[PDB]
Amino acid sequence: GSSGSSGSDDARRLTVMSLQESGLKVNQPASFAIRLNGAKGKIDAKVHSPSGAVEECHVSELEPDKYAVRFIPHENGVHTIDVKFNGSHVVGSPFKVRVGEPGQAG
Repeated sequence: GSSGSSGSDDARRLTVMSLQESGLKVNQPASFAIRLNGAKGKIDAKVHSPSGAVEECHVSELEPDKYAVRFIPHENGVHTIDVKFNGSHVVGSPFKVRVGEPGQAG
């Protein structure tokens, strides 16, 4: 019709911010923000694992142009972020992030 069911969507119109890829910490809370260039609809953020499990990340709406997504990066190698918007993977998705950092604490 005219006002209701819509065809295409605005998924590619999304930019990731404060996203850790080479500075993640195991057994530690890690959240990131998602910039919106004026794309409305639905937001989906889940964490994938090579073990065959799919966890759900906490998604809270703070700003009409910005969002927060917390997740616990716990894997045995590399993680794979999956972002969906109105049924479509945004640009540069999924995203890759290597957990770990060059250093020793203790």
